[PDB]
Amino acid sequence: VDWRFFGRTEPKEENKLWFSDKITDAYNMPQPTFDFRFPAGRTSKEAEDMMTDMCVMSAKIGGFLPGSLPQFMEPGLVLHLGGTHRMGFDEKEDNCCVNTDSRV
Amino acid sequence: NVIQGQLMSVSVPVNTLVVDTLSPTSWQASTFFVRNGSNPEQDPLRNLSGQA
Amino acid sequence: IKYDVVIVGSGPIGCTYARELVGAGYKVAMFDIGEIDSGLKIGAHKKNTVEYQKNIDKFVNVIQGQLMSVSVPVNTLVVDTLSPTSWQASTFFVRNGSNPEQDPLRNLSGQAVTRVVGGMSTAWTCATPRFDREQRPLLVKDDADADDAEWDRLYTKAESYFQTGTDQFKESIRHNLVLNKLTEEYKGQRDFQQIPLAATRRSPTFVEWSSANTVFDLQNRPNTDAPEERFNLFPAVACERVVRNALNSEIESLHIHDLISGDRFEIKADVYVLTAGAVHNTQLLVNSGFGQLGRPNPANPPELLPSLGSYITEQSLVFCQTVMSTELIDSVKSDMTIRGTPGELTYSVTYTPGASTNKHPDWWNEKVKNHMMQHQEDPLPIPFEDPEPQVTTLFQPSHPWHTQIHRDAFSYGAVQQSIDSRLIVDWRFFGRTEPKEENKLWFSDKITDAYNMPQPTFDFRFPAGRTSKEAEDMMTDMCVMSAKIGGFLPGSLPQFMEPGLVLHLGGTHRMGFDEKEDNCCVNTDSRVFGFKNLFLGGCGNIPTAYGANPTLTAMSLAIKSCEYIKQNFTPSPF
Amino acid sequence: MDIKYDVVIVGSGPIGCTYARELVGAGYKVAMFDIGEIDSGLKIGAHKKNTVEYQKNIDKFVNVIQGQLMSVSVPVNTLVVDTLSPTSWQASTFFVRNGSNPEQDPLRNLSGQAVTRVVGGMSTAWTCATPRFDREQRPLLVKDDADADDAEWDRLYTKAESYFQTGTDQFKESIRHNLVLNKLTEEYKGQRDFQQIPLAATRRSPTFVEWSSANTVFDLQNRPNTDAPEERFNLFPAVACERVVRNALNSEIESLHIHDLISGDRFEIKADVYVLTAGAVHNTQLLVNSGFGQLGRPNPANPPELLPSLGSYITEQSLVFCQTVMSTELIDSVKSDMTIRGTPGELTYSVTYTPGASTNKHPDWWNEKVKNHMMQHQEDPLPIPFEDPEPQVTTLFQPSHPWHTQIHRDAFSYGAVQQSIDSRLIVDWRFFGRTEPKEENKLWFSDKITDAYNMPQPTFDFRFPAGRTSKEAEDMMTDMCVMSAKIGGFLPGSLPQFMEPGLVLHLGGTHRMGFDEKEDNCCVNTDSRVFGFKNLFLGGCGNIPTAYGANPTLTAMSLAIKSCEYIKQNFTPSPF
Ligand SMILES: Cc1cc2c(cc1C)N(S(=O)(=O)O)[C@@H]1C(=O)NC(=O)N=C1N2C[C@H](O)[C@H](O)[C@H](O)COP(=O)(O)OP(=O)(O)OC[C@H]1O[C@@H](n2cnc3c(N)ncnc32)[C@H](O)[C@@H]1O
Ligand SMILES: Cc1cc2c(cc1C)N(S(=O)(=O)O)[C@@H]1C(=O)NC(=O)N=C1N2C[C@H](O)[C@H](O)[C@H](O)COP(=O)(O)OP(=O)(O)OC[C@H]1O[C@@H](n2cnc3c(N)ncnc32)[C@H](O)[C@@H]1O
Ligand SMILES: OC[C@H]1O[C@H](O)[C@H](O)[C@@H](O)[C@@H]1O
Ligand SMILES: O=S([O-])[O-]
Ligand SMILES: O=S([O-])[O-]
Ligand SMILES: O=S([O-])[O-]
Ligand SMILES: O=S([O-])[O-]
Repeated sequence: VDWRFFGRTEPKEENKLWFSDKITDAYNMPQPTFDFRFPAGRTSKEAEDMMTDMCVMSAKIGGFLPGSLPQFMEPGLVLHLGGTHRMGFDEKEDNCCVNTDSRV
Repeated sequence: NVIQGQLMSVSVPVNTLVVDTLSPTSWQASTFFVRNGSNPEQDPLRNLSGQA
Repeated sequence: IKYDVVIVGSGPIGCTYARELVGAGYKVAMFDIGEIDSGLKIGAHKKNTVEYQKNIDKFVNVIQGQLMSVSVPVNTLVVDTLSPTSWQASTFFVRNGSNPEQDPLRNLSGQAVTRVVGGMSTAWTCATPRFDREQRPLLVKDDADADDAEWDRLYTKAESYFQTGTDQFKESIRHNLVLNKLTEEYKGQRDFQQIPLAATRRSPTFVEWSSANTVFDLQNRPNTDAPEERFNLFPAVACERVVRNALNSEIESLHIHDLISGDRFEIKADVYVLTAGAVHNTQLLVNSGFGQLGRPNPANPPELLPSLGSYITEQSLVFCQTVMSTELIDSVKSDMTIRGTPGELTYSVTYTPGASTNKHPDWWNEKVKNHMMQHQEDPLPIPFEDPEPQVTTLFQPSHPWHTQIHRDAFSYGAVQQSIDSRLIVDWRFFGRTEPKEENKLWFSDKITDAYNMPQPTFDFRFPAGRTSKEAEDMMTDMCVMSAKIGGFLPGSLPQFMEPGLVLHLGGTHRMGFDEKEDNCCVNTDSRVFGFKNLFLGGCGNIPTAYGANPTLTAMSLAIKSCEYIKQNFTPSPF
Repeated sequence: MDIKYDVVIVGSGPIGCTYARELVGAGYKVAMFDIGEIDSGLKIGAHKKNTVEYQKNIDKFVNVIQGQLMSVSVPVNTLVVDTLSPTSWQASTFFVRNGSNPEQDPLRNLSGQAVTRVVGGMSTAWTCATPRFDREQRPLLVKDDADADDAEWDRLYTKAESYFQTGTDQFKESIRHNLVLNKLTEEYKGQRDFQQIPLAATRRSPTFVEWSSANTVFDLQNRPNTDAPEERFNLFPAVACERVVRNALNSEIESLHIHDLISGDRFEIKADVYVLTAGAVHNTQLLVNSGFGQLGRPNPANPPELLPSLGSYITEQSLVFCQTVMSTELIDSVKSDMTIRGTPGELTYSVTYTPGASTNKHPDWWNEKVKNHMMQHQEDPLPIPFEDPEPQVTTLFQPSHPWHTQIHRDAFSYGAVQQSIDSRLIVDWRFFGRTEPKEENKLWFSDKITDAYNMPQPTFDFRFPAGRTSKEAEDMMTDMCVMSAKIGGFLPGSLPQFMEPGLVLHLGGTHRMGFDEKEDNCCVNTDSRVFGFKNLFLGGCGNIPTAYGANPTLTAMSLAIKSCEYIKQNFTPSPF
């Protein structure tokens, strides 16, 4: 049995996806670059509590399979990236890009 | 394998692995220069390395 | 030719018999199959060199190089990328010293032995906890107070012999960080303390770890320091058999093989003491007509020591390492006023000495201040030479495992360079195993080992029921407790270790009050049932399910055994 | 500890022990210091593989070797660990950690270079191969007279061989040895010569070899003693030697500064003669910490005043390695003399041969071993006895193949260990290249970073020179692939590869010898005396100034013998 637990990450202004003005990708478009860390308080404390929960819960079923021991996966392997063009009611108050009709 | 073959990494930092068992006749780097489509803008320690 | 006492094995249990009995005026000989290997201090800890205390990671290799596997099943790995010209096997035949008796799925693959003077005490981690009642063999039946008093006396003496202490690591910032956080988190429900360690600190960067040598210096006697004592140690002597009289009431000789000359001799003593380890005591006994040689055959049960080699116990062992939390690292410098950016003109780190509101005492804040000011290139507040953590919460009925939360060298230990060593903490939890008649160490009647002795073979599974339920609860407990200090270090994720890599095998020649009722081989004086003059020492005596490290307990039994000898045999006039 | 001796020797390796052998024997009052400790049993400085347990378990000795090799210069680590838990303390930079050396360029290093600090030095662990160098690999000891040069080398090498107990027939009864030896002789008939590796060892039984070591050279026991009542020698382990004090004239050493590691105390030791035998790295370190050469990153805009060639022109050998699994043809050839009737395990099974038959391809002793193994071990499918000793074959360096070779089995730090393939089938191949000395290849010492003993941190600036050295290194790989194939294919997991630079541990030329300090770009003369100084001598592989592929220790020993002759003729032992 596979066990995959997925944490929630607080949105923080400093966590960014930006694009190079000099380096280009394979289609000749501005190269994506990340400036990302998991925020240090709730997100981090929940992430480790989440690991603990997986270890506790999975043990009710069976022990770990050697070679597939409990681990964090490489950041972003999960492919659930959000908030890069985020929604809210007000561009300024809600620090956002599109409204609730998804209109820019 | 099908999944792996269609996930292209978003941002790959410049590689600094040391390969010091090349034959003396092989062309050998003096620096960790930008190669193989890596992104010299990317801090390896503030990345989403698995993003694809 | 003739001795009062002959001791087989120079580990710490043999050296307990030597200490006691040489001291009491007996003419003693000790034989070890291995050779002198720790410098001028015979049988001392190999880790007590300056070089190894500066390079503790490297000592893992020393350990690996002296642990020889007990039973290796026939190898069935498929190599099908040989060149077509290379000689290529048609079957999985016996090779490279493998044991074809061994079922690879009912083994203790990690079990190994060390054949050097001082035995495994040349390499061990020096943890010497007492067993609580739940884990401890009874010495007195039906009087808990008298049993406690007997054990308290014996342990207190064993602790003197090993120079056990609980203070040698008190000035370690890492130690305190880890111990204090755990105590806070358990909110009274568990007790943490320093691992009791057989060691004496010599300086802030040097610890003299104990060993057999600390117990008994293994110097031949008489000598200038001991002009009236009599002791000879004979290394490179493979002890092969003890000869029984026809009554099975006495041992008449010890048969040995001198490995350097190749010759075989016998040795006469009044008293024979086997302290060759849990595996090799059993081997020597079986090779002597005790128990049963060969694959166990219940239809023809042995008439002598039928419990020999049955009810074997080995601990489950789980291991991980962690990387210290950001919270804990920031806590180290919590009393500091820090201004400016490291490396620049205006940077400063200060604290108020003696302030009652400081979290930490002055010696700590001074260390942290000076590290931070003197090493502005370094991003951590922990001094470079800070000693290792040495923390435990001892076995209790509500958490029936032993714990060590520490850094030290062991054969499966981990070595990496990417993460700063000051952040890394090892976690080892040891489970207790119920003794079960079906769990066996037996010896082949045809296959032999590298010393031409019957080949050891295990038939072992961890018992279902409580042992297994606890082992898995223990794993979870390690995952829960470690998380309070930091996440797992990649590459050292939580796992069970190969069965027997822990090297805590017990019960192979177990102790009890009554041979038949207690399914056992030695009585509480460690005397083999029926035999006037044959004693066994070591962890193989321990008949209980135990999770703590067993050597202190085995030494306590050996001291009691010595008291019986002193009471019952007279030393020869000197 | 007295404070005055006739001679002081830093280092108890085999080279230090050559000086002790010669000079204690000549009646000098000698003291020897080692930073490491007594570690091989009651035979002080002896080979650690000389236990009954290691000869029954040779593969375990690899771990012993690994545990006593401490890396010289470890660059700052830049591996990315991005699967830490979010709560774990996480680096923002690749900062200096775990004793790494921020002076070290990771791409111009000898990353495998390591040192051993134990009494006996590396001779407690080495593989005991002691070939002589031919003229092409060897420095000149006589100019302009090649036959005189050869005669002097033969004298010194013959003496060195006696000291080490070098021999070439301890493996002559091995079936695997002869199988391989003979096959290679045949395949290269009249193109290359194969022989047993000359090994510093004495066989004691069919299953036990007493490997030589420093202890063999000199037993390291304090003197006077019963066997040597008029000799004077004291060994002081756990003593870091830190500096030799130069007079202001730079013509004499005045004292040796030491640090007793057990007490913590520092002392000044006085001798008439000072001999540094601390290894190629540590000799150089001690001399630099004493004002020789130049401390800090090399700066040609102010060459040093004293010994400007110190730590330049360093050489380390290219090393290639693989293992093979013996060919079917070779295995069948072991039993070619046997007549076989029946099936193994049947009552009628019979393996016989005819002693002394003219048609036999092997001697009677070989056939008797094969027959007895086949008959006594009918479950075993190979004709090679279980206790058959290891192969120990070489074809020595020549101009048409300018590398040393070892076609053998033994324990080394990079050694391989698997359980799947029968060990009797396995042969190791190690080919060793010669490296041209070049001024730019350097071993220098930091003026800020310190090592674990508080001495200036060694740093390498090294690449294999780009022409002959490089072209030979790759031709050497090719040669290994070509030659090894005559024996069997490669063992998976031990494919042909270059080893990490300096793992080979044959570093030379760090304090190199020549006739003239300036013309020959060197540090010591042919008596191993430091130019300018009346009473300071260096011994070891750092003296060797040439490009050499063969194992260097026998050659370093021969130089030290010559050094001792000079000392004996110019300094008077104190009266006893
Ligand atoms: C290798 C190792 C072992 C330990 C540890 C770490 C490591 C890395 N750590 S922790 O990490 O596990 O936790 C321990 C620790 O902290 N605490 C502890 O109590 N035990 C530790 N062990 C286990 C103890 O070392 C072990 O319990 C005791 O040493 C056992 O003492 P003793 O009963 O004396 O056995 P021995 O194996 O040490 O010595 C036996 C000697 O007998 C010789 N011998 C064997 N057969 C012989 C024969 N036929 N003839 C003659 N001589 C013949 C052997 O050569 C040996 O010298
Ligand atoms: C580890 C190793 C080494 C070798 C081998 C295999 C293995 C597994 N093999 S093969 O596989 O390559 O082939 C060799 C072989 O077969 N043949 C050979 O010629 N050389 C081998 N080596 C190399 C030789 O061992 C080496 O050339 C000699 O030992 C050099 O002798 P010497 O020059 O005496 O150096 P040392 O390193 O042994 O001893 C130096 C002593 O100095 C001490 N020391 C250092 N600094 C000190 C200081 N500051 N103060 C006081 N003492 C201070 C050290 O403690 C040491 O004891
Ligand atoms: O056995 C007699 C005595 O021998 C010794 O001297 C031991 O040190 C001691 O504890 C013991 O009581
Ligand atoms: O003969 S007595 O030992 O039972
Ligand atoms: O020897 S006793 O157990 O009868
Ligand atoms: O005949 S040998 O292999 O025992
Ligand atoms: O001291 S002189 O002879 O180089």
